[PDB]
Amino acid sequence: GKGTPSLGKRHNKSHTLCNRCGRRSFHVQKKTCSSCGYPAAKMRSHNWALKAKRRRTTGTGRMAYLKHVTRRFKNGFQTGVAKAQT
Amino acid sequence: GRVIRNQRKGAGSIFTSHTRLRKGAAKLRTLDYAERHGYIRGVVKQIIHDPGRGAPLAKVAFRDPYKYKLREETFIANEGVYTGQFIYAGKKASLNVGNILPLGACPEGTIVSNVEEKVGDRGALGRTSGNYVIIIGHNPDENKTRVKLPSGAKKIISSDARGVIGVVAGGGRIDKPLLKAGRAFHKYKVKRNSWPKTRGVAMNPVDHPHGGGNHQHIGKASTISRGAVSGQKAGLIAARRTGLLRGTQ
Amino acid sequence: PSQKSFRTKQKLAKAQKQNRPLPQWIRLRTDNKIRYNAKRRHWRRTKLGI
Amino acid sequence: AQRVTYRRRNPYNTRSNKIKVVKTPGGKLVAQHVKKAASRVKCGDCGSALAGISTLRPRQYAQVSKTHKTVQRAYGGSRCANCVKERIVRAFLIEEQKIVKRVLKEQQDKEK
RNA sequence: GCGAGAGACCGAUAGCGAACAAGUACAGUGAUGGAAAGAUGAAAAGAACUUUGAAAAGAGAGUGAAAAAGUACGUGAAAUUG
RNA sequence: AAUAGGGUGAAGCCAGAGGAAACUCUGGUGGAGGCUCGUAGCGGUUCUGACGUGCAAAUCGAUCGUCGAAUUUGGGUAUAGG
RNA sequence: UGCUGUAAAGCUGGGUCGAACGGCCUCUAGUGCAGAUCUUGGUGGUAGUAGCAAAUAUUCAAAUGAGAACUUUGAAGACUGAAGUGGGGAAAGGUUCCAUGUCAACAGCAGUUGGACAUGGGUUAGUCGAUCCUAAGAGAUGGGGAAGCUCCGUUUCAACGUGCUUGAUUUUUCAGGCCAACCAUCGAAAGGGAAUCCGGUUAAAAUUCCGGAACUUGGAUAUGGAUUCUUCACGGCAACGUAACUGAAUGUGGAGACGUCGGCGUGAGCCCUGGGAGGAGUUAUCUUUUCUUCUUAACAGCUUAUCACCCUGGAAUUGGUUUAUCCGGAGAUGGGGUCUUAUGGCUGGAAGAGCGCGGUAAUUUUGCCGCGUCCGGUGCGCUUACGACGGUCCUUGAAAAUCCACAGGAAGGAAUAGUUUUCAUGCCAAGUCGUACUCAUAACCGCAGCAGGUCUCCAAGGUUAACAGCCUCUAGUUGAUAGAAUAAUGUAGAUAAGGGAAGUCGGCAAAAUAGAUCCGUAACUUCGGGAUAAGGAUUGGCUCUAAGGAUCGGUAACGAUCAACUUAGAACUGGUACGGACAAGGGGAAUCUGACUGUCUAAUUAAAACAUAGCAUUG
RNA sequence: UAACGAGAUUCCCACUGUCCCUAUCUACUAUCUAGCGAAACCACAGCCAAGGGAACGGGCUUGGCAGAAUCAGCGGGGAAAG
RNA sequence: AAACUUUCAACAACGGAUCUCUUGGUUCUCGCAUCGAUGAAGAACGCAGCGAAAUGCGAUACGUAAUAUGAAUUGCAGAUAUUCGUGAAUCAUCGAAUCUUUGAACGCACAUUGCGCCCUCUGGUAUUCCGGAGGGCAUGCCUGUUUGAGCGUCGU
Ligand SMILES: CN[C@@H]1[C@@H](O)[C@@H](O[C@@H]2[C@@H](O)[C@H](O[C@H]3O[C@H]([C@@H](C)O)[C@@H](O)[C@H](O)[C@H]3N)[C@@H](N)C[C@H]2N)OC[C@]1(C)O
Ligand SMILES: CN[C@@H]1[C@@H](O)[C@@H](O[C@@H]2[C@@H](O)[C@H](O[C@H]3O[C@H]([C@@H](C)O)[C@@H](O)[C@H](O)[C@H]3N)[C@@H](N)C[C@H]2N)OC[C@]1(C)O
Ligand SMILES: CN[C@@H]1[C@@H](O)[C@@H](O[C@@H]2[C@@H](O)[C@H](O[C@H]3O[C@H]([C@@H](C)O)[C@@H](O)[C@H](O)[C@H]3N)[C@@H](N)C[C@H]2N)OC[C@]1(C)O
Ligand SMILES: [Zn+2]
Ligand SMILES: [Zn+2]
Repeated sequence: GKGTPSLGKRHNKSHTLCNRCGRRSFHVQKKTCSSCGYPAAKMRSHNWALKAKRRRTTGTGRMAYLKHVTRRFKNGFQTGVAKAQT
Repeated sequence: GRVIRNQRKGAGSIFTSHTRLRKGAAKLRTLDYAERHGYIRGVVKQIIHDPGRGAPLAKVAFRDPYKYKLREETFIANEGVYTGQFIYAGKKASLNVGNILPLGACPEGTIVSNVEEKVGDRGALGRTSGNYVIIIGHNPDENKTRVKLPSGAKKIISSDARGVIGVVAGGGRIDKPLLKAGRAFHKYKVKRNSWPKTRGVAMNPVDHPHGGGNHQHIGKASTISRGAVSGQKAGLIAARRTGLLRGTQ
Repeated sequence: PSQKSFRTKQKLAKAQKQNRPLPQWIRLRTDNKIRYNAKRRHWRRTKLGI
Repeated sequence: AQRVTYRRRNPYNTRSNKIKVVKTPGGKLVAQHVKKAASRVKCGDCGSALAGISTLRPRQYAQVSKTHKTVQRAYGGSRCANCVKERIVRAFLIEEQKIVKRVLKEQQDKEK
């Protein structure tokens, strides 16, 4: 009865959604995400899993602020406004 | 091999004691001024069953010397103590059943229970049902009392250590056979997970030093040195002798 | 279940929204490649995993 | 015969999910959910139920007037009449005996 | 990481896993695992209209240099089949 | 949270009889037990039955064990790879 | 289509096709395939073959439609048979819900149908949950380890309140007085817990909407009542009663708050039943007849009780008393009272609602009117709640939030005057999230619409010990490719002359027994058992008879009225049948072995294995 | 060693298709049809006897022989498949 | 002899090889130094006249301002939108802003859209009770301020 009959008794979730990475890897009883290590301060990662670093790294999201650092650096980190040409 | 059951007990995971239904720790009052210099009077409110314990306990109420407040105490009830009885504790307490006295104030042959090993530790000796401590003699110059413990050992204790006059109630439990595996099941259901017990010779060699073989047998001496390490101490640890005891001791 | 949390119900609403066929006017645009929605989900075939 | 269903989401026969089968003016047989029974107020010395005290669920005692919660006597809603009587006699007899011990002891010291 | 220029390199089973809504679809409780899939035509001009059929479609017609290019679309081998 | 209907008939209690006495006997009452027959339940003996590219990566039929406790079971919780 | 070369190969004719490519001299390499149970993709024979056979079963007609074994309607025949194939939920899913349209793919035949496809619609709360509490447990913090990721500690070697109450002051300042044992926080949609019912309403929501009627908590505050010259009420011998009827710190008590079994009592719902008032059915004959309607919520008032308690009184000729033998000079029996309101009764809610008949307007939204909706009986019935008892354990069967009460006597209170919202009435407010649907032989998990798995509530008539089996009502289905035949061999199920284990490793399999009443019952035994030992007899139908009660009324040993099914006996009777289906032990004499009940190799071993009580040894 | 046992074993009574020795009956298959429609396996294939031969051949040598297309069954062989 | 089987050729299938390309990959070289409590990287959920994704963005949501530039956008629709012009389209440029719920993530808590406290304003006859708007309350450490503690200790 360890195969099909036992597989019918799966209705209690071990993991739920993680607030940090949103992945359904937050272990309910341990209160820890098996993916990002939440609620530890540092993000979970390992050098033996390079492909896991690809899935969630800088550039896989929006980069809503780093997107513009290179353009701001080019202009010398200007402060002020553009001056109309007369 | 594998970690044996002996070794697994110490991690305290499934082997912790079952304490939900217990009625509080059984202790004497803390040594305070009243018990050091005089006596204090309390009243027995209840005599109750403590699951996992063969001896009943007595809930005893005392006034607080220093503020307007009642104090409840959890004592081990001696046989003959009753609800509504006054209990006197201190250096000047009279020699009556249930009173708590220092051992120096009790003459030779006094029967006493829940006896302190060190002054003020609130009771260590003679605490189970039907057991007691006998006062053998006094050494007034050294302030030491010699007592006889339930096992037969003789011990010198400070004369300021306290004890409770009488015999712990509930004596005679072991005279009636259990008759059933189920009675043992109910017994340990409120103590800890130590029952049933599989025999080491019924296991495989991974499980236990006694396991394996084409017959069930130990194969080496079951008397194990005191200096053996964990995983080796199964059997009769540091036995001075073995076999049926004949004659006297 | 009927008894559900806000976070779960919020996830369910989004899944319903994305479970729609392609609007037809998309296929008429210049250099359009999409001919159907390749990310359809049916409740009994593939589960949401929430 | 008409059969009934629970009116709440709890499907189990727990201590707080008890029902009563009642017939409505619509002619229908419905289950109604029954609150847990109340216990008597009990004496603080002997543990017996106190007469004259309403039997209510403890949050409901804040809704009634004082007369349903007490008795016009010392220790009214706390101790029963027999333990109050026993407390009075004991107080009197012991305090009289303290004077007797006091006077007796001075006799012990005056003559010795 | 950011910005550039190159090659006796690979040429869609190759080259990064991914030339495409690719770390996507999908699987696993989870850590993780992880594809397939490029090309009508210069231009949709993507076949009006008639007719048979319930319809899908077919037959005429039409567009086009080509329909032996009809969105099952460049060429269109072999196994296998009429 | 759950567990038809029977059988047997432990202590305790009432009444009667016998006897010189010590004592003995009888009829009721009562309703004990990891007691018993037997449903639901839980289990899984045998046919070495069916099936054996299955309804099914362990199932189906009959026959069986047990069925008030060391009973059955939901949920919560703890123990983690020598 | 031919030509050249021994060959690897090279060239050429014809067809197809649409954008680049070749000879020669050299350079260079990811440079030549038949194999590697090679890799990826594609395709065959097998083969229109195996097969699409569990779960009793379908049929006629009409409608629709191009098309109907499979859709809809009508008419039948069936089944689940209340332990459901019925009505709901928890987990899980997530729109599958509903209406409209639609059939390419999917529903292993079909399809006009669908949990499919497309477009829209749909989930309404102070009272139901969550939210709060604590449980096993998890876990921050001064800290102590560890190179460190972090580990340990939570009754934590700590100067640990983002305190509380007043007399007021507004000066947004003060001033005092009480204390700080405990308490970061998380942990239950089944534990604990403030408060809602009925009727109606949608295509799809309802204890959430509409109509009506209530309740709880928090706050504000007016009026009346109550209280005060004896300042903080009276009455009762008492148990205690009431519309109210000051009470700080502090202390204490109660509720929350708890196992299990046994019989007994009461109530409710259901079941059964008489009369009457309607309606339906049957009618060759009959049935004062067969079926059906006659109902009453939360909440408010008065009242209502086992137990318990109080007053009186003073007991052996001991009495009272339970199905169960316990109680009485520590005060019984007797007499009289008090209290809890579980539960029932009457009234309000409330007949205005619902239900049953009858009529009428009308292509109608939605109806409108009339009448009735009444009075009883019964119980070892069934289920469920409660009560008073009794048994049981080397087992004695959560915690906290929260609410109340008491003790205490601080403070403040009178006279032409202070209270208190624990007396009545009046006013204001109650946030956030969930709420559709499935809950399974198709909405969950098993790759799937899989004969597996997956927690729980309600429960009608007959037969019966029975919630078993068998038949039926309400409700729900009629789903599982179909047609024609009926060889062999199968699978499932039957029967068989004479013999009766000769079969076979072995009685495997099957047969035989079986309910109930009466009779009868050995060895052995731990005296409890063995035991249903073994083994005999009986059993239907019909017509009778006897026994076993309740309430009234004064040798009442009686008369009257009423009532439940148990038991026993008799006559008559039949193709000798009769626990007539259903349901339901085969038994005996021994040996080996483990004492027993119990447990394990999920998916080849259930055992003599493990455990066990008992015994012994060791620290 | 009483009691208990889906434990192993012998005998006996009852019982019977286990057997002498088989027969007959029913439903569902198989069968034939409409629709639907897989897989295992496959060097090439497929009639025998002897010989020799990797010492037991479908093929080779020598003989016997040898006629399309096929259906239901079957378990000798394919030292059949897994 | 047919059917059937087998061989070849033609056409039609099945299937996606070959050939030809290529906004991709791969490798080498050259130049540059710029993430975050002033809240990053990442996550969730939303935002368009008609959008599921990808791309962009944040309730000012396929974007606002500014500077430049100079007539589009386009699949369809459409102006109270524009053309010798403060003017169509423009991540062209970019220095000003907006930036939901989160996240090192900071009042506490988090399987909850759960629970406080402080200040200002404001609604309900309100210092308390109920509602709304804006602004705040994490930890370790440093410098300084203020208020304190200890017979640790000086002096009066
Ligand atoms: C219509 N079906 C779609 C279609 O987009 C399909 O495209 C193929 C296309 O890739 C082929 O075209 C091909 O052309 C060459 C050559 C071998 O033909 C290939 O190497 C190349 O991969 C591919 N572009 C074209 N010949 C047929 C379409 N159905 O590819 C995906 C699909 C789902 O099957
Ligand atoms: C007696 N010597 C053994 C030695 O044999 C060895 O044991 C390995 C054990 O470590 C392996 O196990 C190892 O790998 C497995 C897995 C990933 O394969 C892990 O689950 C495991 O944590 C890891 N230790 C196990 N697979 C085989 C044993 N013989 O490891 C050392 C040892 C325990 O001392
Ligand atoms: C020599 N220095 C010692 C220093 O070691 C320490 O003593 C502790 C003492 O405080 C502890 O004791 C303390 O802590 C325990 C806690 C551990 O449970 C508490 O229960 C106890 O009440 C408390 N006194 C004691 N158990 C061990 C000593 N070494 O504090 C006292 C000291 C003198 O400074
Ligand atoms: Zn995470
Ligand atoms: Zn009392």
